[PDB]
Amino acid sequence: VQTVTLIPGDGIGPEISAAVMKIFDAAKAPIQWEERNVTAIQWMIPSEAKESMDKNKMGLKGPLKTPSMNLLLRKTFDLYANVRPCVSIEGYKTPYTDVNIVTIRENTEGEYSGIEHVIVDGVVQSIKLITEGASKRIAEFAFEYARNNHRSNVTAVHKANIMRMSDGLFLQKCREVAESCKDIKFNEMYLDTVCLNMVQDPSQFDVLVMPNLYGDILSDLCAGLIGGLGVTPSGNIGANGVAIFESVHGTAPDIAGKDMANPTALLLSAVMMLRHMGLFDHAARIEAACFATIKDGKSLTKDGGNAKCSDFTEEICRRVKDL
Amino acid sequence: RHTVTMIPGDGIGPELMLHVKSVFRHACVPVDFEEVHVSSNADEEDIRNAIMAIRRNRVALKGNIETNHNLPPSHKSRNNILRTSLDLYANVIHCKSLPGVVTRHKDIDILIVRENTEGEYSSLEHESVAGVVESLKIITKAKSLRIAEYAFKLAQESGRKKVTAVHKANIMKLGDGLFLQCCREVAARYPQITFENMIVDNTTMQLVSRPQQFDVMVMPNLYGNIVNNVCAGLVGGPGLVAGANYGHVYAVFETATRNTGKSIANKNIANPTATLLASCMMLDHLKLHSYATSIRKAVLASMDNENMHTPDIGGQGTTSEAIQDVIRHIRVING
Ligand SMILES: Nc1ncnc2c1ncn2[C@@H]1O[C@H](COP(=O)(O)OP(=O)(O)O)[C@@H](O)[C@H]1O
Ligand SMILES: [Mg+2]
Ligand SMILES: [Mg+2]
Repeated sequence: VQTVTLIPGDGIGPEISAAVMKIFDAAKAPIQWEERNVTAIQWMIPSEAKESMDKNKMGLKGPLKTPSMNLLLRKTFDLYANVRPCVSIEGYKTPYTDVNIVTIRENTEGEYSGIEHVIVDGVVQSIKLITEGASKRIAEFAFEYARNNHRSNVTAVHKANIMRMSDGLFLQKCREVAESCKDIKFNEMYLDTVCLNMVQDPSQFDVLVMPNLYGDILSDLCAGLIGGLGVTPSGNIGANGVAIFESVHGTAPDIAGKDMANPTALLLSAVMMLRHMGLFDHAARIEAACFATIKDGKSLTKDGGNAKCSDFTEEICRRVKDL
Repeated sequence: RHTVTMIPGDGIGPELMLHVKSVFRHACVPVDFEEVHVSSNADEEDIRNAIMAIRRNRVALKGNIETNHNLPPSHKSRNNILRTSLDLYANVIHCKSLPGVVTRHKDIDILIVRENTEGEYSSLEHESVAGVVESLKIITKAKSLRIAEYAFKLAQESGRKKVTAVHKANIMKLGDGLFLQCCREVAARYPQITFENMIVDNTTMQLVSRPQQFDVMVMPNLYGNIVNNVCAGLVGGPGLVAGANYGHVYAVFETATRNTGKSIANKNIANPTATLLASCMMLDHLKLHSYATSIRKAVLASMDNENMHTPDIGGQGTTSEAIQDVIRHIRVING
């Protein structure tokens, strides 16, 4: 029985957290919810949130309203690896059905170095930063992820033809790690080609590892194939064994209290959270309880038909009890 | 008669250039091609001649040069060297859904105007200290105004109604913000046209779910690279879409996605459509509109017949059977 710091956040954030908590309890999940309120101070997150995370090591984040809170959390906990597993959902159907891709994004560096200059009037310089350490680290994690999540392929995505020195260095590190992990099959690929083939046949891809800007785009691209941010798990891995798992959609202030919300994504992020800890039994049970609920497809939210967030949440609890 | 530079390139370039000549010969196109070659040599002698050949002819048709990205940063993409040296600042592609090529999405009709000489293709790069590389993305007012002027003019002249600036200015506040400001300065002179903007992240989501919303799209170099390939993939892949590279005086024409096709080269299965549609784009530039229309209607007519399709679009035909069929459809026009 472990404690997990909880950031319900804003708008529909409380509801979907309350729905995730109730489903976790209905599924007998050995989890305690140390609720917490992240917010900018002085700039820092509060000492109580900081302390909760260094203690518990695991968290769940609902949508946070608007520096950026995400930026803040990253630098605070050294969140270096954004992971987004995209899988097609039976019942919530898109023109893409064969999808099973994990987008592994370097999260500290790359094109988001935060360094821009006005060199002269009407001439701006933006710095893309690629280091040896950060590239090696995000590579090692990708290969570690594939092993621990039983994935066959890891594809390094890049633009080394154009940006030789930077993307070439990144690529150089991915090669070294791949040589130390020959049990995973490693291939390289240009970002434009990946995009080109992804929209034609996304079943060709398995695990994508890449610098900051490409990952930021491809993660959203893949998410769009499976049906949007409203059904997409996400997880950020930090320094010395810390990890937040968030709802990566908006706060939906329109329907904050009206009980039309959809907890699916935060739930899947929680399932993903459980898998990371090692509670595979509970993860698979709740995941299957969700997919089966969506597949019936009469008791769906507005995000959908006309059944409430509670009726959806109860439907999960009904089924997850009966393993 | 017009003289035009032809750069065959690597991969499927040469074999498809032969088919472009066959079609031109057959259609009695008054265009003579001065072929120039660009080797893998680290020496930039071959590429400098190609530039000069284009300066002379002002019009080129072009295959893709393969870039070995294992070589040192001194060895730069010959493709990128050409468009910057010639200052072909506007890459233009039109991704329209083809009736005969059925994909997941229909009713697509996107004009993509991409800044082609700047941004993250500026090839400015250094290692400050061992294991620390900086790449310099460059955005200027001159070039962003210039590309926005093009995109808005194109929309106005094509009867389009909306321009969308794609960007990442919420994070790249000065760089992409400058580009975005230039789009707005130009937008003030085109009140007939609707101006919107979209973050490049969200754009890719919108393209794979609801790409009917887009009309004209204008963006910096790398986002152009992404949006072009996405939109190309939506309408059925790299074999279908023709690309144009416009400068003030020069113009080079190529396949929109800019692929070698190294892995399918010399197997008579490459799709000739994109390359042919590019040669017609070049003919329209040369004011040879009647020849452009004959070949283009022939090419598009072949696409209606699924038996003519090549593997890349779900078919089983060869290149030469497709070209045969294209030539048959010019015979009925020609004689
Ligand atoms: N004309 C074409 N017909 C069929 N397939 C093509 C064609 N052009 C490109 N492709 C394929 O689409 C992909 C384009 O990538 P690629 O050929 O490797 O370009 P590049 O060498 O510039 O990275 C490849 O799978 C290629 O085989
Ligand atoms: Mg994003
Ligand atoms: Mg290429």
